[PDB]
Amino acid sequence: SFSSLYKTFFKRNAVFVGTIFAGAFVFQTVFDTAITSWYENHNKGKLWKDVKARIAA
Amino acid sequence: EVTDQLEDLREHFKNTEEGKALVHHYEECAERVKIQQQQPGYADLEHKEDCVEEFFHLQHYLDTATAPRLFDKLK
Amino acid sequence: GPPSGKTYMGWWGHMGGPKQKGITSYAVSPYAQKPLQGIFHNAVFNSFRRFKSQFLYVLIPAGIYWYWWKNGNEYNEFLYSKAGREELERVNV
Amino acid sequence: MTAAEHGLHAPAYAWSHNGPFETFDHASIRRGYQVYREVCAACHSLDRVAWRTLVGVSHTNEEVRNMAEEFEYDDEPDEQGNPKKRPGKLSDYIPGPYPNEQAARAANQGALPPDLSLIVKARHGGCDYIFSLLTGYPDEPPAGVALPPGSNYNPYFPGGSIAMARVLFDDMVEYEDGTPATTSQMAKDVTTFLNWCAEPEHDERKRLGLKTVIILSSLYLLSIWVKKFKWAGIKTRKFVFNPPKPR
Amino acid sequence: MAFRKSNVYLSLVNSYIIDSPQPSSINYWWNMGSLLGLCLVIQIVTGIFMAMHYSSNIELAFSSVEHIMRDVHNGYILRYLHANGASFFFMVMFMHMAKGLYYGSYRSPRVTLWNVGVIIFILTIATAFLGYCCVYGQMSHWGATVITNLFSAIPFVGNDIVSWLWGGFSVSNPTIQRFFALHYLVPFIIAAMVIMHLMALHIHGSSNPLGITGNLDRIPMHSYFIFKDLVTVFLFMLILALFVFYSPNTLGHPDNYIPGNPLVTPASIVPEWYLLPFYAILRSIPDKLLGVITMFAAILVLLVLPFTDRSVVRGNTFKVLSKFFFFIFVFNFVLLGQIGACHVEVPYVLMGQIATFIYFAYFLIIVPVISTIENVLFYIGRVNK
Ligand SMILES: CCCCCCCCCCCCCCCC(=O)OC[C@H](COP(=O)(O)OCCN)OC(=O)CCCCCCCCCCCCCCC
Ligand code: HEC
Ligand code: HEM
Ligand code: HEM
Ligand SMILES: COc1c(O)c(C)c(C/C=C(/C)CC/C=C(\C)CC/C=C(\C)CC/C=C(\C)CC/C=C(\C)CCC=C(C)C)c(O)c1OC
Repeated sequence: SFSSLYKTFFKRNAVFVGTIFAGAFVFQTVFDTAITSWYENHNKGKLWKDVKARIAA
Repeated sequence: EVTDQLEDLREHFKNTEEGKALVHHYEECAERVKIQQQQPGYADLEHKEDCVEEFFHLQHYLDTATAPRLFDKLK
Repeated sequence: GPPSGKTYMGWWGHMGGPKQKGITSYAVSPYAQKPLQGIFHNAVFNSFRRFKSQFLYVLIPAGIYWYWWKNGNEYNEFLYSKAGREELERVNV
Repeated sequence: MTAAEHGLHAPAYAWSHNGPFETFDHASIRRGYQVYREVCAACHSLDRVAWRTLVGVSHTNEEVRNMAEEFEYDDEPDEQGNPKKRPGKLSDYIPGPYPNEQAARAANQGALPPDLSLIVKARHGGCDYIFSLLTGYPDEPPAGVALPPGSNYNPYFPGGSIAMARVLFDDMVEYEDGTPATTSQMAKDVTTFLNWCAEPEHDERKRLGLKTVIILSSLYLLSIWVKKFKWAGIKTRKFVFNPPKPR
Repeated sequence: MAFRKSNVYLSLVNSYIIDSPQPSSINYWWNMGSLLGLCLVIQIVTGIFMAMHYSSNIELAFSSVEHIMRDVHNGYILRYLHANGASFFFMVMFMHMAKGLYYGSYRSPRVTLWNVGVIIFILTIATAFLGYCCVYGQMSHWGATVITNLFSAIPFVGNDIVSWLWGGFSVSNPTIQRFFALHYLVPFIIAAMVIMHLMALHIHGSSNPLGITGNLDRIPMHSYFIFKDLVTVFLFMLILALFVFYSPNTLGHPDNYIPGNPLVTPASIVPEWYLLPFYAILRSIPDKLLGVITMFAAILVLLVLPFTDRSVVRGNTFKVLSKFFFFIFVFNFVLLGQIGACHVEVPYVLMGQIATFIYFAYFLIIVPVISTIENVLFYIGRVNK
């Protein structure tokens, strides 16, 4: 219910502030990983790791 | 086998209709200088005409035609 | 602390305006409203009204100073070309 | 001034590192070092680049160890105070061909070859100017110009006359990966390498700019909603006037 | 009473950023003052952390900046933030001063507030010049030569002032270590003169776009303009991040990556872009002494404004002719900068001399004459005589 949602997270400021901090910890690690993955994939074949393995054939 | 891609591309656009106009204009400047350098007085007349401007007009045209295409023939 | 001079602004309760009588004000709580009401309508029709009233005070001076700049750039380029050597000596010297 | 003393403007090429999501082509960086060592290094220096910065970018750790160990560096004096020499290590810097500036001008008809660690950033045109200068030597100077002896012609150099002669000729370097080494191919590879020398943070800077713009754009949109919510009562406010009776 | 009003330190916070009575009609142009406060904080913090890795010797100054970019962790972020942040500092300040010129914020009750701002403008120009010299590139060395050589035109004592400023016979090691020490100090004088700026604003409060009294309708600063300032704060860092991570050298000069050499002239010598309009005014007078005097006049004529405005209405909101000629001055300023980055050629010399005349004629001729004409038009347009 919307009354139970307010009573758990939005009634006490301590829980509201703690939830923001715990949501920033999770966002921090996930956002970094998803950005390097897209950045590396957009530049496939131009990285040192790509060319190092090619000359290793 | 493989020669200079830029040299092969520059010789192509020099034979188009627009290119042949800029080439033909540069040669007209050369003859006006090639005959004015063999007269008494050319050794010292202060103002000596050159053909840098005609060379610049032609060279600019080959650069716009070749720049967007050259790097696709390289590695 | 000592007193200060006479200013033209006060604080809450003694701001320093005329006496007010006969004006009534009404307001509704922000928690009971729609914050984004009419954004699409204002972005087109209100934006066109605001632009149409001020665009003549900005563009005319801008166009005067841009035509001046371009006319001075072309003249300088012509002056330092092969066809402008007869004018460069008669002006800069 | 005239267009001759201005210098011809370089055109725009489609470099692979152009673009907000693009990085350096690390195969051209590896090829570009070979061109520098075999052609450029005879007269130009790279004294702002250390050996260790090449590891993980274009060479393995063991390869750079063998590259630096071919040069002699000054060591600490011995027990009797006599000078000594040692082979290079990863913490050193790439050495130059001349001991001082007087030596450089003596070997180049009085002209000084500049250092090539920031040359891409120090010229108006960047990568397009270096490439156009290396491939823009005409076989003949235009009819009328009078070159001083010991100088060459290049339309891209301000003034026209440049003390460096053409140095890139077809099939002068044998690449290890089998790429046909032509004048245009070598000029393209050495320019990418020199760009990495000037901006070694290029790859990681563009990745950090993606995170920064994404996060900052969300905050700008969120703050617009919050401002409009807090101003709702003042934006919709009504006033009525009823004139008072005289008293 | 509340603890925020009774405490000695909190009462200064409450009276300035919490309970301050603000007019309800001020638009987003009234947001540039809070942005200038964030710019000053950014420049001080990045400068201090960069100063832990910098050497002011003339033989190590250029290489220490290259050391920051390459060896210091996140050092290129600090340098590009400090270099581009200074460019954004002058962007906001130019718009901050044009807001008060449009809305008549210099008029009678707030003359002291306007005068303090002119002092802050002079100090900020000096601070940016001193920090540019600390890089010691080809444009910073030759820029310092021309600027400091203009003091030699002062009669009698002119030549001695240059030697005292240089510390020697030319721009050398004593000059470069001199300028880094002053570049550390002057920003703290600006911070102390900003507090005097806010003290003179608090006596009568802010103005409004309508130009009339705001004592009839006020709202507190907190939760109304705290969140309206947060909107432009986030937009400010978004545009700055674009220039720092995707185009860090668009606003600079490539010749400042060549180490300073006193033996080779770097062809055309120009200062940074925000000093270009004042550089063109100096070059328009064919006399060193007179030309130098005119350059500081261009900043001192701003003090004549409260006395050459003969209008009984404050601002340009309801004035037809004043609105038109205001944008003539604005775009005249932009053309002056373009001439400052040009060569000394046939058309450009006369273009900068006429544009210099328009700059001074605006305060001393155009504003007094226009403001008297509009006063009559307002009168005869409604009186039945
Ligand atoms: C390079 C170094 C930087 C500069 C030096 C910095 C210090 C010099 C002081 C600044 C110059 C004065 C401002 C111009 C005033 C003006 O011109 O306005 C004119 C006003 C008019 O006053 P009026 O409107 O009340 O009456 C109208 C009647 N004419 O006269 C003044 O206010 C006189 C003020 C002089 C006070 C001396 C300064 C003492 C400062 C102590 C306060 C410390 C504050 C806390 C720390 C921040
Ligand atoms: C092998 C590829 C190679 C590259 C790339 C290279 N050099 Fe130079 N270089 C010079 C000299 C001398 C100058 C200075 C020209 C001048 O000042 O007129 C110069 C100038 C330059 C410039 C500056 C251009 C400018 O606008 O100032 C660049 C860039 C450059 N060289 C790069 C001697 C050489 C020599 C010795 C023959 C060789 C080999 C040489 N240079 C090989 C190379
Ligand atoms: C670091 C430099 C400066 C800072 C931090 C600063 C700060 C501020 C602030 C916070 C305000 C109130 C908010 C606002 O009006 O936007 C303000 C108002 C004002 N400032 Fe500045 N300012 C600076 C420079 C200047 C300059 C250079 C001038 C003029 C030459 C100036 C003149 C004014 C005027 C006239 C006002 C009142 C305008 C009005 O309220 O209508 N300030 N300043
Ligand atoms: C309002 C405050 C300041 C302004 C406007 C300012 C301006 C500048 C400018 C324009 C440069 C030239 C940078 C470049 O072109 O690359 C510079 C350089 C520099 N400044 Fe500042 N500065 C300010 C405050 C400070 C402070 C407080 C310090 C030290 C405590 C500092 C330290 C430095 C250093 C070390 C450099 C070296 C060059 C560089 O790192 O780029 N600055 N400053
Ligand atoms: C919205 O309301 C506001 C508003 O909130 C503000 C702030 C301002 C701005 C007003 C001001 C007066 C500006 C305030 C700032 C200053 C006067 C100068 C700021 C000073 C500094 C940033 C100095 C602080 C420096 C440091 C802490 C040095 C950092 C170095 C460290 C920590 C070294 C590390 C430590 C060790 C031990 C190794 C407004 O104009 C305004 O509008 C009305």
